[PDB]
Amino acid sequence: ENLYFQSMKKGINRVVLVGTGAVGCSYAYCMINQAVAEEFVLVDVNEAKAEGEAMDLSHAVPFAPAPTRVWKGSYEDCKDADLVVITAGLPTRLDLVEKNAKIFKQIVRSIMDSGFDGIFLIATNPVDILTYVTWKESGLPKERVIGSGTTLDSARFRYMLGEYFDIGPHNIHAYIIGEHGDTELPVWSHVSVGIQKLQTLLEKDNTYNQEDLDKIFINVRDAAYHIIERKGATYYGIGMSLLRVTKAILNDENSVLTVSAYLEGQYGQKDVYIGVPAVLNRGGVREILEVELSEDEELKFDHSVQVLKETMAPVL
Amino acid sequence: ENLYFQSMKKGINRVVLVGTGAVGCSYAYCMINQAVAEEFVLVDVNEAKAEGEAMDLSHAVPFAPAPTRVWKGSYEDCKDADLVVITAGLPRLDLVEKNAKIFKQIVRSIMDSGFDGIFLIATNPVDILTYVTWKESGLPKERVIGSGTTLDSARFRYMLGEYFDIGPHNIHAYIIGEHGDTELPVWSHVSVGIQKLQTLLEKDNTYNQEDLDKIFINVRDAAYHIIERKGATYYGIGMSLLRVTKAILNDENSVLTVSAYLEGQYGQKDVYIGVPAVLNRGGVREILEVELSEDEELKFDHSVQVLKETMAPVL
Amino acid sequence: ENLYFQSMKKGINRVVLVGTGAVGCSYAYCMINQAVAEEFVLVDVNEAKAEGEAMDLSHAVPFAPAPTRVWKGSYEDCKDADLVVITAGLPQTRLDLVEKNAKIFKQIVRSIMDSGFDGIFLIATNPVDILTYVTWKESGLPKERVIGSGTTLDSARFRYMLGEYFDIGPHNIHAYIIGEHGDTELPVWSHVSVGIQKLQTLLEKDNTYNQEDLDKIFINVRDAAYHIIERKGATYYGIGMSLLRVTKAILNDENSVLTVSAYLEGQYGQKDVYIGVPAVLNRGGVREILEVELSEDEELKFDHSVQVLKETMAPVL
Amino acid sequence: ENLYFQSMKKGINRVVLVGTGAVGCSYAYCMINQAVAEEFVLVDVNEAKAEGEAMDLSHAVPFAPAPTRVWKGSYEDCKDADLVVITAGLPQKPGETRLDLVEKNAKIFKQIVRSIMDSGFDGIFLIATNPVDILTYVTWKESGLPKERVIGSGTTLDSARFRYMLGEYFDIGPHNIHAYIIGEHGDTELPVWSHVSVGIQKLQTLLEKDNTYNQEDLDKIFINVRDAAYHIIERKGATYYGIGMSLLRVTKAILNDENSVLTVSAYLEGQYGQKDVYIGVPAVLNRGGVREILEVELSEDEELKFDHSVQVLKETMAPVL
Ligand SMILES: [Ca+2]
Ligand SMILES: [Ca+2]
Ligand SMILES: [Ca+2]
Ligand SMILES: [Ca+2]
Ligand SMILES: [Ca+2]
Ligand SMILES: [Ca+2]
Repeated sequence: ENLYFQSMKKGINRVVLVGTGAVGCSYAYCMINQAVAEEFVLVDVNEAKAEGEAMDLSHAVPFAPAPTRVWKGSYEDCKDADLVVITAGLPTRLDLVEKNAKIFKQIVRSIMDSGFDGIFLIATNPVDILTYVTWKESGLPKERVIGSGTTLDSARFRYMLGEYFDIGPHNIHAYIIGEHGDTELPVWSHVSVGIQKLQTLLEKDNTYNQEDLDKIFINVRDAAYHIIERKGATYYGIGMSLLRVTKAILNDENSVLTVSAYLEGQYGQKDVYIGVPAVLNRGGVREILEVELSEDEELKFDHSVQVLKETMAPVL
Repeated sequence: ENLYFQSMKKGINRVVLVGTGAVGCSYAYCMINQAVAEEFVLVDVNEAKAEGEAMDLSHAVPFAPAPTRVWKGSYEDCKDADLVVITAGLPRLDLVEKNAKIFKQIVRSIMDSGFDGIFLIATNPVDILTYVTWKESGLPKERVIGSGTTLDSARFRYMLGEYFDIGPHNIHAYIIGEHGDTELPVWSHVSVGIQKLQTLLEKDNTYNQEDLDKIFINVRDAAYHIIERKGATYYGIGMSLLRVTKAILNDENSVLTVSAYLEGQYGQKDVYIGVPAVLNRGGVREILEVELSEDEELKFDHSVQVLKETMAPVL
Repeated sequence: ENLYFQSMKKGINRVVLVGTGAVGCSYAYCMINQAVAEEFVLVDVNEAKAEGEAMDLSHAVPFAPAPTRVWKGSYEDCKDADLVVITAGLPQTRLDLVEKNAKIFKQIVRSIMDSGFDGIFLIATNPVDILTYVTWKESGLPKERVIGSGTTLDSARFRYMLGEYFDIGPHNIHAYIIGEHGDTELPVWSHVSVGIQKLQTLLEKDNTYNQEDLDKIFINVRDAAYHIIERKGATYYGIGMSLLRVTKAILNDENSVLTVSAYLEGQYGQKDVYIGVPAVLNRGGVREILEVELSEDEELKFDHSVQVLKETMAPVL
Repeated sequence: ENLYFQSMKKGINRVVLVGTGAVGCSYAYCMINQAVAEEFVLVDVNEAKAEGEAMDLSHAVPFAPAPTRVWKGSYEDCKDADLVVITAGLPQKPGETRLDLVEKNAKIFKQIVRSIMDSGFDGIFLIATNPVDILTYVTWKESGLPKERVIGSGTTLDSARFRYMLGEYFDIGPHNIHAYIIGEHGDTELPVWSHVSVGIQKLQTLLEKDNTYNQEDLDKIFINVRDAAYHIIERKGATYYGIGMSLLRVTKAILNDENSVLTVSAYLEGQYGQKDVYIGVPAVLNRGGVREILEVELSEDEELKFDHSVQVLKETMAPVL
């Protein structure tokens, strides 16, 4: 009775969001449309902002498929949280990192000091390093701190290829790996067009070419640029990527997503959170999927890894 | 072969959006999250704003439940459109006169595209502009629809649900009249699940009309409280528009407080105003009339008269 | 390590179905179509039948929109279960029906309780209200955490048939059947709404509706199973969706309103029996019963429903 | 007025299911849970059954997340139908030859199809009845319709089972296993081992980089797909839940214009070096039915077995045309 209330509270899915701007709120609105989590709690530096955001999302619930309980809370709300999503943060690359780090050192401490023992999903930029921070601050197993990594980049890549191959993006199997940013790399060697092998379609002669494909990846790399170019900021893209990861985690999917994950030998690399294809479930990152990269992608991946470690080097 | 392509194109659902701000884009993201329509086309005065918005939205598609084809287009894309949603305009009587003029360019162009689907108008002052849209289009009145008081009903349901500790999906509650300060709650027809509100307010329960009075004021003035805090409102209506669109596209025969044209119901006529109405693939099937309490009947009649006075110098 | 792996198993939803016939496997199918549980365990005396259903049902999973893990298991798997749904039972005097299944049910519940189960029971086996009471006694569990499907489907049939009559979709018909699930149950005519509109005002204002039609509507709801079973050998699609819907109210902590078998504590002037009534369901089970003021005709009939129920249950307890 | 009302009837999706047994009604049940069509019509020779299945399925509608209009109807109702799903058929009674199985259902199909075309139907046929590839060909002949708009369920369920069992084996959710069964639905069908992915990973590379995994287990996994129906069938009588979801998924690709990839029975025109038969192959489906066949470079072992599959299919079809 005393126990059953406490168990009911724990048996449902609570997501706490920390950082309630457009990326935070785009993701929340995704959660409400799809009714993923029973409780969804908003925490911001700006009280009013988070209060107003929770009001506006709350009014969407009665026209949704099913209820979510959406409210403005605080670090306190994280105790029985299954998942903590952090977009929160502030704007040389080192100044960005070293600032976000101390900011993240406070955020994480308070969440740990709440009795939180769930999963972290880190969406703040630079995502790969801040996931590493969150891990190195939380004291949690490395499989339990996750970054959005190159998921959105992979989605952008699938959309674009689907267009180029005139096929639904849901049937395009395509991945980008490495650090999220200008050093990420398309895994051409493992692109599938439905059942079809990219390299075979390239073999055949038949209007496809690596030149059209290179253009596609640059269009991925610089997507944010174009949107920023054209509406001021970007959020709809990541909102849905953060949702897909959350489903993977909360609904224990064993699904493959290119999250920020900690390498322990795979791809010949280690000691980094980096974008790689990984199986996700209720426990977090179950395993990183290794593939034989082409010698070219190998140089590209290894280069991404070493630049990342160089970015961390003076900050940690 | 020639025909089958043409008919396949027609067999699916195309939604054109005209007006691509937060309100428009929140609705678009709801359609994408929920994969309602196969084609969703964005048009705005800003080529680049519509282009960026379709880019950002399109990259959500590969992680959505099912595909939608999302692109930036033009009034041209309105020809095979099943539903045109309009949130557009430019920022009581002053605003009304220009919004109306601009709506005459918008509507004509869409008509001149060969469009013969349904209109959903979401631009404030919603009730007047739905009337405008109708008067310009030449379409039957049941095929031009406004968002009306759907969002105020949902807010009302959300708050009552809190008050009664019950999911809002089980609160049956409506606000009718003109969307704005003149709207009114239909207390006489509020159900708390199975429970008649009045029978709860007669019992020995901890409820009282004064708590409820404060709830409607909190409903009426909700968007003030939200703007005050985050700078605007768009999530609320985004889903309200989603709801109307499903009712229409999926032929639901479902009841929603849209803006519909009165031809006698509630003792009133010759306005589009918020009322409970059955929607389906054909638009507004019928307005549902209820015996309002004497006070509810007095407030509805007032809302109507104010509306007509607002429209008088414009029409 | 182990402590995270065990918390993982708690941090997902698991349903275990006892009885894998027509009814439970239909429920299973909705549960797979709708991706409601991460885990779905089929239990049955006919151990081969459970293996085959789990095989056949699992095969639908890759083409479902989201995955569920589905396997034939045992009562042991109830340890971390959030909900047990029981459908096992012996077909149709009423008194013999009751003894045969109370015996069965007592063994079922005891076995479940042994594994360490500390979740919610949902009962569907006819006689539903009686068997819900039986389960409550044997489990020792709080009354709230023990629920029957009650008249939820009668209620659904009622809304559908009313939907047809008034020409609006059934999701907008607000209407309830209450009482002992069977031929003593009743429609609460006094609290039927057609969208925003009240049934009583509709019958009285300027139009052509008559209670005569409406009374027939209830008889079709009451005889529906009979009407179905004569045409196609049993009724099961409707009941599956009923169970889907009760299951979602509990696991998704909805606080929604369903006419499930719920434990009376003086609501409607009656007490100390399980019977179909409007209840509010959440993750804790039944959060509260919703009492309404029944017309004197409805109160007479609910009274009768409760007295027959008590008289049916008494000689066997 | 009635030109809007008539256009409304076109602006919604209507499916008419022919045959209301275990298979068709499981499909119906999926269709109701997922709110995929506005209208759903049950048709059956045994008019009693269709009436009660319609009643039963209808009663689930109010508790579905969204509504569907469900009724027992007739061929006449195919006029504005978008899709006719045909599940009517006759069992292969043990002791009888396939040629009698094929023959019973060729004649029945011919008249069914003729009856349908009569009412004015101008939509797409989805066929599930055994023999699926052969009966899809029968429907194409009789309807006179374009090859694209006449589709069988093919190996789609086999592909689903393959993914499921491969999922269990690699410990990844099936939705992330990209794997395909092709050929004639039955005991000549084959897995395209050359084109199996486990998430990102290529099955060949997975085997080649150090491991326990051996093709030996995988070969066992494929045998269990081919055999699964009989494996399910003894433990519970008939198999239907899987095929119901398969029909749901193909319906969704067609009515929702997905351009998604599904191993349906599709009319070969030189792909895989074979032609002029309906057979299970990876195809792109949208609102126009089959948009195209996706040809892959099969292994030599795969190319041999697909040759055998088509050769046996062509030979079984012959004496009954
Ligand atoms: Ca939890
Ligand atoms: Ca869930
Ligand atoms: Ca259309
Ligand atoms: Ca659990
Ligand atoms: Ca149609
Ligand atoms: Ca649809």
